[PDB]
Amino acid sequence: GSVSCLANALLNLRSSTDYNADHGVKNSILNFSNSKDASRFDGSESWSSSVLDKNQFIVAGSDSVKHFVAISTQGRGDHDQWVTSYKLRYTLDNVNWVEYNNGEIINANKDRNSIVTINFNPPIKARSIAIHPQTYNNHISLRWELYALPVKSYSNPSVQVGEVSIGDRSLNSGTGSRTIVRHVKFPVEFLSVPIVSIGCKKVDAHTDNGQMRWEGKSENITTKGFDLTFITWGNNAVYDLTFDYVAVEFNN
Amino acid sequence: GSVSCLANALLNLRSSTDYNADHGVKNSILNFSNSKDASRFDGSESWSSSVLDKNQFIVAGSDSVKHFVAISTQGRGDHDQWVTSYKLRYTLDNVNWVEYNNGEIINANKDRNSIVTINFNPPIKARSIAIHPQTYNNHISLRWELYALPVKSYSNPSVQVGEVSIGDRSLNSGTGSRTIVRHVKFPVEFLSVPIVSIGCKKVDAHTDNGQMRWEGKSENITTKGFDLTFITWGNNAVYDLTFDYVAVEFNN
Amino acid sequence: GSVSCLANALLNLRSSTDYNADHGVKNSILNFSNSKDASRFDGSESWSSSVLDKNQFIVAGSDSVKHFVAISTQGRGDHDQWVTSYKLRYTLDNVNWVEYNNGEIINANKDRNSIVTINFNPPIKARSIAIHPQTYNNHISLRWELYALPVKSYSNPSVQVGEVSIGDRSLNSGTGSRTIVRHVKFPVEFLSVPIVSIGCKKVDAHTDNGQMRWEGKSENITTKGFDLTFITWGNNAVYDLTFDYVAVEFNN
Ligand SMILES: [Ca+2]
Ligand SMILES: [Ca+2]
Ligand SMILES: [Ca+2]
Ligand SMILES: [Cl-]
Ligand SMILES: [Cl-]
Ligand SMILES: [Cl-]
Ligand SMILES: [Cl-]
Ligand SMILES: [Cl-]
Ligand SMILES: [Cl-]
Ligand SMILES: [Cl-]
Ligand SMILES: [Cl-]
Ligand SMILES: [Cl-]
Repeated sequence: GSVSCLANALLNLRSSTDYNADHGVKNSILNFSNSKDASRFDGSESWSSSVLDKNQFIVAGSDSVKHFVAISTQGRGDHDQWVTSYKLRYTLDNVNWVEYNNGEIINANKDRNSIVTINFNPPIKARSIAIHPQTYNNHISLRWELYALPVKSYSNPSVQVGEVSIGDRSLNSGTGSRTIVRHVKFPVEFLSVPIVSIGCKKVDAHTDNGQMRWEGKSENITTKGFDLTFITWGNNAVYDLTFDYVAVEFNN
Repeated sequence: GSVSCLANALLNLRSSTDYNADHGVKNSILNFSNSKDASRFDGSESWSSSVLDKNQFIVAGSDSVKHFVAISTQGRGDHDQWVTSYKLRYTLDNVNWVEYNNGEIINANKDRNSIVTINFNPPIKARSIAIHPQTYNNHISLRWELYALPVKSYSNPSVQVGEVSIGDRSLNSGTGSRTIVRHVKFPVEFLSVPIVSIGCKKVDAHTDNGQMRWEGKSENITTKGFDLTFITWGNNAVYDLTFDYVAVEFNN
Repeated sequence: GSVSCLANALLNLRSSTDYNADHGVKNSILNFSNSKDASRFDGSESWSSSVLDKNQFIVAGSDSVKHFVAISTQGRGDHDQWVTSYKLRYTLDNVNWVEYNNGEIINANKDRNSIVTINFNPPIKARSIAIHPQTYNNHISLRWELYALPVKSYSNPSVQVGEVSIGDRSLNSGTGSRTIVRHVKFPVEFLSVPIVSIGCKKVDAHTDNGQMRWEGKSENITTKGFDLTFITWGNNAVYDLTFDYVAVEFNN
C-alpha cells in the first residue's frame, strides 16, 4: 500500500553525470536487470556517474506534492560497484531545497544486490527529491526506488459553479408542502456524475405566523446538470430564493 | 481532438530492457525517424528490448488521471522487426494493476511502418499503462502513441476561502433598497480573476411585518479580492449577516 | 523566485532526433558538464540533433499549466557547436499549438558557454513548449533551462463535501444563547487539517417577535472531521437547520 514511483513511471529523473548513456538513470530502477549474454553490453544494471566525487546525484521530480514514505537503494547488478552512504535533499516549492534530517549521512549498500531501505517518519513532503551519494565502493553506481503514499480519492477534483433562483412567484402562495424544480445545466458536461453542494444567498419570504420554512435540495444530478428543488411547507409564501452551487467531480 | 501523449511529452516512459541506449524508449514515438545516412548509426527507429521473451514492456505514466481513448503501434522504421501481438495492463491508483479486457491478446503489426490502432470504448481510466509485447517478428521493436481526452477547462482549479459579515448595524434601520459593501482581500493574489461563490451561515434580522428580505452578492471580483454587497429592501432591519465564500480560479 | 524546471526534473523532454544517445536531451540542462577526461567520451555537453535542418526541436511537457517567465539557451560545452537562432511553439491544451510572438525568430547563442535569456512578458501559459532551432554554428547543439512561476499554495486543493442538520428539536425551545454540536466525520481522513466552509440550505425556525437569529460555525476541525455548532439566541425556537459543507485541504 505504498506506490513504487519509478516502477510506475511517475517521476522524471535527472543525473548529475552518466558514465555514458548505457549507464544512465533509465537503468536505475530497483532490481533492474537485463541480458545475461556476456558477449554484448546492453547497459549497466545501475545508473553509474561519470565523475567520481561527493557532488553527484539523481534528482527525481514531478509537479505533484508527494508524501515519500521510504527509499530503497541497491548496488550495481553486473559489477562490484555500489554506493556505501548518501545524503538526501528535497524541495516542496522547487525553489528552496532542504537537507533531509540536517544533512544526515545515511548508511547504504555493501554489495551488488541487497536492498537497503530507509523509512521516513514522518513522510517527506516534496515535489522533487535528490539522492546525493557520499561514499562508494569502486564507482558511484546504484539502483533505487522511491515509495510514496497513494493519491487520495479526494485529490485534484474538478469543479463548476453557478447560481439558481426561483425567479418567479411559484412558491409565493398556497398551503402544505409545495415545491418547484429549476433545472440547471452545467456550463460543460462532466465525464462522470458530480456531487452538487449548495448555499443560500437570498431569502425573500414571508413567515407563516412567525415560522420561516424554506429548503433547497440538489437532485437528479447527471453529467450534464441537476435539479434545484426549492421547497416550502406549512403556509409560507416564498417570493424568491437564490442558491450558489458548487459541483465537484472526483477521481476523474 | 484527442491528445497525442508522447508527442506532447506528457508521459514518463520506462522499458523493461533496452538492446542498448541507442534502442531506448526515447526512440519509440509513432513515426519516429532519424538520419537516412547509412554510414553512421544514430539509433533504431524504435524502442528495441534487450531480452526476447514474453515479459518485456514499456510503462507510460504520470500523476494525472488520463482517459485513454486509443493506442497506436508500429514496427521498427530501419529494420524488419515489429511486435505482432501484445497485451495491455494499467493502473488507476499505481498500486493495483489490471489487465485490459481480461488479458486480451491484441493483434498488432505485420511490417515496419503501417500503423495499427486500437480504440478503447469506454476509455481506459489510468495513471499508468504498460504495453506487454507477446509475439514479434525478429525482435521486440516498436513505435507507439497513446491518445487521451484533453484536460477539461474545469480541472485542477485553485481555491481560496474565507468569511465576511456586515459586522455592524449598517443595515439595521431604514426604508427601501439599502446596501453595504464589505471589501474582501484574498489571502494571496490570484494569477487571473476567480469566480466567487457564497453561502449564508448567519442571519440576525427582523422581518418587515413578517416578510424576510436579505441577499448577498459577490461583485467587483479582481485577482486581489472582491466586494460582498449585503442587501436588504422593503423596511427590513438587518442586524448582521455572515457568508462563507469559495473563490475558484480556473485553467491556471 | 522562479522555478528552474529541468534542474528540478519537472518536465519530460523529447527531441526530434539525437546524434546518438550520448548526445540526447538528458545532456541538455543549462551548464551541464561532465568528465574532463579527454581519453573517454561520456556524452556531449549538449543535446545534439542527428539531422541538420530547420525542423529539429525539443519538446518539454507535463500535465500542469505552467506560466513560463523565461528561457535560457547555451551552446555545447565540449565542442564549437551552438544554436544561433530559434523559434518557440507552445500549447495549453496539447491539441492546438501556437507560435510564440507570431513566429518571432529569437537571436540566440554565439559561443559554447555564454547564456542567452529571453523573458516572457506576459508569461507563456502552457502545458508543453518546444524550442525549434532555426540556424546554428556547426551543429544543432544546445543546453537550456525553462523558468516558470512557482506553484501557489492554493493550487490543486483536495476537497470533501457533505451535509449536516440539527435533526431534532434541540434548539426548538428556550431562552438566551443556545447551541448544539453535530459531529461530522469526513468520508476519508485527510492528511492534514482542512478548512471547512459552510452554507445554509434549510431554515425551519420561528422568529422571536419578528427577529430571526440563527448561525452555524464549523469548529474543532481535525484530519478526521469537525463540529458543526448550530446556534440561536434571544428567544428564537429553531426547529431544524441544514448546512452543506465543503472541506478543503491545501498544499498536500
Ligand atoms: Ca547485461
Ligand atoms: Ca538512422
Ligand atoms: Ca566529457
Ligand atoms: Cl568531492
Ligand atoms: Cl566486478
Ligand atoms: Cl405542511
Ligand atoms: Cl517468456
Ligand atoms: Cl532488415
Ligand atoms: Cl424596497
Ligand atoms: Cl530545412
Ligand atoms: Cl571544437
Ligand atoms: Cl440572547
